[PDB]
Amino acid sequence: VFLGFLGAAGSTMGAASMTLTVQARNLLSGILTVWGIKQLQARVLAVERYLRDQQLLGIWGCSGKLICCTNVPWNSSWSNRNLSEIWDNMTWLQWDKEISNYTQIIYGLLEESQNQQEKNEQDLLAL
Amino acid sequence: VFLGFLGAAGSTMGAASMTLTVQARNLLSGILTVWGIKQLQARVLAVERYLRDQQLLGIWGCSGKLICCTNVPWNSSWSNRNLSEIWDNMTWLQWDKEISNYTQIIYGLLEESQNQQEKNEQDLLAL
Amino acid sequence: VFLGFLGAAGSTMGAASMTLTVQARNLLSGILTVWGIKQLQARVLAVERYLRDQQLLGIWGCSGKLICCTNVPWNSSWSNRNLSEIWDNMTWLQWDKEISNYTQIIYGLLEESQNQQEKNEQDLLAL
Amino acid sequence: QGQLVQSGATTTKPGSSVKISCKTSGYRFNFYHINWIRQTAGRGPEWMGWISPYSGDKNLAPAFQDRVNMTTDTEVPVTSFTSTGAAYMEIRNLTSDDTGTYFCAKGLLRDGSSTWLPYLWGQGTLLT
Amino acid sequence: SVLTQSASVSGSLGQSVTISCTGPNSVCCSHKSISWYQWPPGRAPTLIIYEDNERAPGISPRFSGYKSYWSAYLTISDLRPEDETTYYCCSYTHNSGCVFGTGTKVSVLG
Ligand SMILES: *[C@@H]1O[C@H](CO)[C@@H](O[C@@H]2O[C@H](CO)[C@@H](O[C@@H]3O[C@H](CO[C@H]4O[C@H](CO)[C@@H](O)[C@H](O[C@H]5O[C@H](CO)[C@@H](O)[C@H](O)[C@@H]5O)[C@@H]4O)[C@@H](O)[C@H](O[C@H]4O[C@H](CO)[C@@H](O)[C@H](O)[C@@H]4O)[C@@H]3O)[C@H](O)[C@H]2NC(C)=O)[C@H](O)[C@H]1NC(C)=O
Ligand SMILES: *[C@@H]1O[C@H](CO)[C@@H](O)[C@H](O)[C@H]1NC(C)=O
Ligand SMILES: *[C@@H]1O[C@H](CO)[C@@H](O)[C@H](O)[C@H]1NC(C)=O
Ligand SMILES: *[C@@H]1O[C@H](CO)[C@@H](O)[C@H](O)[C@H]1NC(C)=O
Ligand SMILES: *[C@@H]1O[C@H](CO)[C@@H](O)[C@H](O)[C@H]1NC(C)=O
Ligand SMILES: *[C@@H]1O[C@H](CO)[C@@H](O)[C@H](O)[C@H]1NC(C)=O
Ligand SMILES: *[C@@H]1O[C@H](CO)[C@@H](O)[C@H](O)[C@H]1NC(C)=O
Repeated sequence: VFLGFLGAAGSTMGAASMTLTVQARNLLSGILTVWGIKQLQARVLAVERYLRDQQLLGIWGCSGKLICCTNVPWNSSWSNRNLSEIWDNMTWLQWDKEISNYTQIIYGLLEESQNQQEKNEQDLLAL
Repeated sequence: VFLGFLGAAGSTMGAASMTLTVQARNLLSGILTVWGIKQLQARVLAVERYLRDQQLLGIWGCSGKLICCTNVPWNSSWSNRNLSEIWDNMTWLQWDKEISNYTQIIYGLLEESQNQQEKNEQDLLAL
Repeated sequence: VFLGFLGAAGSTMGAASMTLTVQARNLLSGILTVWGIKQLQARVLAVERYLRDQQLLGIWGCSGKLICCTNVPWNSSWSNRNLSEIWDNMTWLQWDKEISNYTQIIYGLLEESQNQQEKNEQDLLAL
Repeated sequence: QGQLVQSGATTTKPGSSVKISCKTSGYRFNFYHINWIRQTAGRGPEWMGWISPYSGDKNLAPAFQDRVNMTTDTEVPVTSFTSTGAAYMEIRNLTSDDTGTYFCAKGLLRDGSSTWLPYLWGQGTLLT
Repeated sequence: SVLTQSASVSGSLGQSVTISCTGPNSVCCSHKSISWYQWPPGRAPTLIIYEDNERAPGISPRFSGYKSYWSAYLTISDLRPEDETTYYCCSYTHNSGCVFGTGTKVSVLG
């Protein structure tokens, strides 16, 4: 099936996670007059917001990945939910709300876990 | 030899394929007055067209690659030409014309072949 | 310790090299009125300078890397300094001055060393 | 994570039919099946059937297929992820063998192998 | 019915019990899932363990499950005083229903 842009918004986190490229395509293209400056401001805004998400993927060792596995172990303080009660029960919309507070913390952990990982790889290849 | 920007435009697809970084460098740098707004419109246009090619490479698992090998098998309906009659006979200009129609189809195949590849890698590392 | 943006500017090249993500974060976000056009010109300038550094990392096989190891052997004409007298003696500021002349040469060597590396990998997978 | 209140103890006599309600809250009604289960005197517990408020689909045991009227309304949305629903249940050829406590149960998950499993229950209704 | 449990078993505080749940090849076990329910007398039940060994949310790690080719087992490690009730098992697949069991009363008198 082909649900469309945000088609799986109401589907479960597991279902939507197979339709990632759907939302990844339309993030950069889409699904001195008044309109002239109004459009230019939007064309620059789209690029800035895109490169910010790409910037975070880059410093997490996830550049080029849609599904990216990391080294940060899941702190149960963030959410003490079982695996089967998340990917087959919740929607990404609900999940983003429940992890609203802890999102900024995870973003830092994913960063130093990458600068230490490549610092280690620089030593693994020092022989 | 150093042919220059588009130097191998008339050379064979194999010859030009060794001079990829030549064309890759000058894709982003180059080889309220009237000119002021005329130049700003061009500086934004160059970035948008660049990130679109990078966006496609990213969702094909080719981000960072110049020569990228995939999993989509070559449908002979697209072109029933032999390997030696392409890379040592044709020029990329001719090739882009002969594959004009089927180009949009290949671009979709290269996308899901990557979202299924990483979905599989997420399972290979689930143990 | 957390020194901050450019905190290790006066520290040794080895110390600063562990604080790369610090400077990598604030390279894209930060640490028709007069101000309106003055700000738009800056928002475009920040993206162009960012993608230029990313463009060089891409054609060096370093896209996504903070510490990237290459194949170009260090020519002692560039700097005939010992390893321990660089990473534990000099600051990146001093180093950029001493390698000012030879920087453009290294940037070319890192490019063809990548187009030949992937051309070789295209043959390693031709069987 | 919500309540599934039911009707009162309506005691009739054999031959008649009884309609038991099940009004939901605190959760998206259309996202989970509504199971119907009874524990009568003479046997233990017996699973009657569930119905899918979203798809409208119904699956019930052969021991109650020709007796049970299983219908659902349509949820009245409260918030983005909350609604209020209602599930109905009737029985045709009623006897004294069918005397017991009846419950409704919300399904367990939205996917997987335990989608319809009676997880969140009501309070019970005493029949004849 | 056809899913015969363990009749009745007794126990003691601090100890662990084990309820059986077996039946013919038509309702057990390798080709079906096994769920366990704590059922007070004619009141509100409680899902304890679904899909053979997976525990429901909020269930204490005391309860554990296990299914063999012939029988499914429900253990209750470290008996606490609030455990006296009847325990029922159910055999099900993804697109089926619950084939409940005959029941097993558990006593903790100690
Ligand atoms: C929107 O939200 C609703 C509600 O949350 C979602 O509906 C739920 O979808 C999931 C997955 O799509 C369903 O879970 C599956 O359930 C089937 C059981 O169905 C089988 O049995 C039914 C009764 O006998 C029968 O009706 C089914 O037949 C088909 O035809 C009906 C016609 O009415 C059709 O409506 C059905 O959808 C069926 O297609 C069918 O025979 C179960 O088999 C599934 O398990 C299999 O697959 C999982 C993997 O997904 C696997 O792990 C299992 O081991 C097994 O292999 C699966 O559990 C759920 O029942 C739906 N209803 C609810 C939860 O109330 C809907 O999907 C959402 N859509 C979007 C776009 O977000
Ligand atoms: C979880 O987070 C808290 C602070 O948010 C921290 O103190 C604790 O060590 C973390 N636990 C794990 C296991 O990471
Ligand atoms: C985040 O913090 C706010 C503080 O007002 C709190 O109300 C909220 O519950 C927190 N989020 C979670 C998921 O607990
Ligand atoms: C080639 O493409 C056609 C449609 O364009 C498709 O039907 C056919 O299956 C394809 N063949 C192969 C081998 O991929
Ligand atoms: C593409 O389609 C057009 C339709 O007008 C056709 O003329 C053309 O030959 C097609 N391209 C190829 C390579 O066959
Ligand atoms: C060092 O550079 C010079 C020119 O700058 C070159 O001629 C020489 O071959 C180089 N030596 C090595 C070892 O690369
Ligand atoms: C670079 O070239 C200039 C030429 O004026 C020279 O003075 C300078 O010393 C050179 N740099 C180094 C590091 O030698």
